[PDB]
Amino acid sequence: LPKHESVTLKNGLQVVSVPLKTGVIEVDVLYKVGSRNEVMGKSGIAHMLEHLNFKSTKNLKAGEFDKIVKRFGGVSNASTSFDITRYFIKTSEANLDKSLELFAETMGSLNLKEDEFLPERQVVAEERRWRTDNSPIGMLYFRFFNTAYVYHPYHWTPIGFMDDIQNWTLKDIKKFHSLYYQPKNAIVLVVGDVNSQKVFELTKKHFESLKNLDEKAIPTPYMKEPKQDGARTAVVHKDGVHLEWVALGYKVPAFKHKDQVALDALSKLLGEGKSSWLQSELVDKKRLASQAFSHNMQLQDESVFLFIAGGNPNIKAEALQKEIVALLEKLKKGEITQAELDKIKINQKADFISNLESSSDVAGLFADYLVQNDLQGLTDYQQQFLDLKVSDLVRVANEYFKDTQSTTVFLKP
Amino acid sequence: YLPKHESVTLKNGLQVVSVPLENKTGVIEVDVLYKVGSRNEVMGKSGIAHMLEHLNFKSTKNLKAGEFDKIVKRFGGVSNASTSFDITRYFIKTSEANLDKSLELFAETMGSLNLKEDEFLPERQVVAEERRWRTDNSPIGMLYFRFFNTAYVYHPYHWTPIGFMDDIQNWTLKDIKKFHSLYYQPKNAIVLVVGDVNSQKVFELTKKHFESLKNLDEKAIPTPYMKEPKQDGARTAVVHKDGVHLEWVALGYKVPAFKHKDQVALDALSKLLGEGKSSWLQSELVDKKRLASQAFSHNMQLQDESVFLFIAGGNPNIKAEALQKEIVALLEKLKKGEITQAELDKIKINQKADFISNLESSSDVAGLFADYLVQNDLQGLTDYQQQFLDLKVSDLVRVANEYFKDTQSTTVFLKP
Ligand SMILES: [Zn+2]
Ligand SMILES: [Zn+2]
Ligand SMILES: [Zn+2]
Ligand SMILES: [Zn+2]
Repeated sequence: LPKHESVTLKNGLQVVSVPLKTGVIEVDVLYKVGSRNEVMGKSGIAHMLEHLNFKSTKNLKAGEFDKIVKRFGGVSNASTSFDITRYFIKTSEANLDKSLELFAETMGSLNLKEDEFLPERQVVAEERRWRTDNSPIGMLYFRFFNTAYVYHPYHWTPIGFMDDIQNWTLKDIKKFHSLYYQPKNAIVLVVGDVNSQKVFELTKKHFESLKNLDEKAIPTPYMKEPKQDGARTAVVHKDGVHLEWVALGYKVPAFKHKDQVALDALSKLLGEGKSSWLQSELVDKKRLASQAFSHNMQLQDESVFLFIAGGNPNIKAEALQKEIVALLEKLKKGEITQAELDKIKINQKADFISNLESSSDVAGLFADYLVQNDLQGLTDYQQQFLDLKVSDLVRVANEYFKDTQSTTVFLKP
Repeated sequence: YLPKHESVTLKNGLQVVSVPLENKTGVIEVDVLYKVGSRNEVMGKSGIAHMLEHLNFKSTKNLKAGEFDKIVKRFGGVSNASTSFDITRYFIKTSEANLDKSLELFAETMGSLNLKEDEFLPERQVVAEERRWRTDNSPIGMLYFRFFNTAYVYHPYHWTPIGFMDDIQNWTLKDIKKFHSLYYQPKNAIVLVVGDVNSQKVFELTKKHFESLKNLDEKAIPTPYMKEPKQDGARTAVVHKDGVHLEWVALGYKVPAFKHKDQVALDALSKLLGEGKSSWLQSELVDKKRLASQAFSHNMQLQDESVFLFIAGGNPNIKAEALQKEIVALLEKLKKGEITQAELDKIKINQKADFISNLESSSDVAGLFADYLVQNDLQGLTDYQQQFLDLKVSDLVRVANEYFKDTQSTTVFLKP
């Protein structure tokens, strides 16, 4: 709904301004880089650069970035996913200059020293060690994508394999950074109470001078997942866990597909909200699961509709899967009430306008669509969403929720 | 009883192994082993080790493309090649009179092979055909490939040496030149000569053609570091293919690396379970119940963490799950320790006969040495026969219960 103005610099750095209205803004730097741009053996680098991006540059010390942003009362965070690496500072419009100055300092001026690479690697090694190896939901998450994808880089989670992390080199990281953190592969997004013309010329002051690597184009990943040809399963026995978990995922179209809208709605009906089907049946009523939810991941390439449930003590994961399937079979039968379709539709209207208030929520929307160049899909989202009928939620259900596209993972003691 | 040998390492790190056979006349085999396979590849650039097999018979400094074969055939020789997970292997079958020319031809392709773009481009289309025909559109081939995709997740054994189609499709000449010049160094190669020929003649002739060949640099060949995590439970995958009509099954159990002590028992287990016309899979699945048209086992002795593999293709109107239910029932029967003394004895008497039959053929002896040389495990090879004949039933049952657990099982169904 909100209007936007975009301009492209001579180096390829796309600048996008979204005027919003109380001085509060968020300045984003997006990199069209994810773990999907990695290769098995040298994975996890996409996430490693997130840690390294806040290290010493030419004019900044090893922690000077996080200290300068703290000085004008701003907040800074960063995240790397499958398809995008995103940095952002949320502050007032008064600090729009220094924020752009800071981000430019880390783009075309960032140097990765050895005495910074070594200490940070063993840190990420611990992040792998304690958030995937010795973590219930984390291990299930990683092992699922190991099973659901065989060839495409979605074979692994942005954290990457442990041995990969252990065998990184400074050269490997510099090559990955220099190639993928080029101005041509980046986007500057500013959202909040700021002037679009003011943002453009001020972005030019810090980014027009920065240059790219060569003239060649960014290497495009070619590892396309072959169509899934039947159910894949994997059971994971791991000491350290006590409860029994299960992940059920169905193969789902790429980002720009028309059916992604109905899927998003299916997620909010099945396992998203205090009144979802999973929460009501498995958690509330039958009390089989302590936690149960769904998430229609909107990955750039061939994505996946994900179910995750961690049952109560002494409850097998085969019972969880059997009951989730039971719900899905009731779904494919067309058992959706008008009230359910209505409640999800009115809750979407509510959640939408609530996000238009905060600049941080708005920038999150565009960021996911800017990197895909599907802004037209963003603007037409609500109109296509509210015009959804039960027929649409059932067509999509019977379309992608087949066992032949299913990937099931059991987590047992 | 195993043939004595003499080894010599050249100044460039090339190993030369001569295995004379007096009880043979004229016939020899000239082997060139490269310590390279699909295990030295990376996903995105897989199947390259196999591509090099095709390109190895193209033009060199002195030879035109295919002139290698023409020359070999001219002196009535036979030259085959094969790439596996761990080892790339070339050999010429001929007489000792052609030992010199054979060594010349192999030196001609080792440190003198030029990889022209006009040779790489058409040959890739060929190996692209080899992929679609014998994997993308082949029952046993697709099953073989999809199995290793499931059984292994991280280690390069995730794929068979044919590689992924898109990998093949996205190769570059630079990629292949990098791979070849790195992995086909003399320091990474072994020249093996078996048959009726003098060792000192083998050495001086190999020194003649290979001693002057240079390496790429001084730093050692990169060792793969992607070790497969211990399998933490059963893994399954169903493959629906249009071309198929009968249902197939692949049941594999994780197994120790090449140089392990239990490998001999594993070999013995395969001899008992699914090899020969007297195996359990034959006279129970194929014969007594007529459930499968084909059924066999293979203890793959891969360099890194290996796999014991059961493969069965059912008769019409027989589901793949029915095949799995039966082979498991055999394994449970096996794990109960139900092996007759008569059964164990038949395995040992057949192993004797095959061994003495192999000592008569230079081709057989070469094949034995080739696998153990690339692993530097000749001691294991010599000690094999005695270890095999000292196997008790208990050894077979211990090894069975040790590795044939569902938590290390990988199962792939081929439908419809
Ligand atoms: Zn992190
Ligand atoms: Zn989304
Ligand atoms: Zn071939
Ligand atoms: Zn063997």
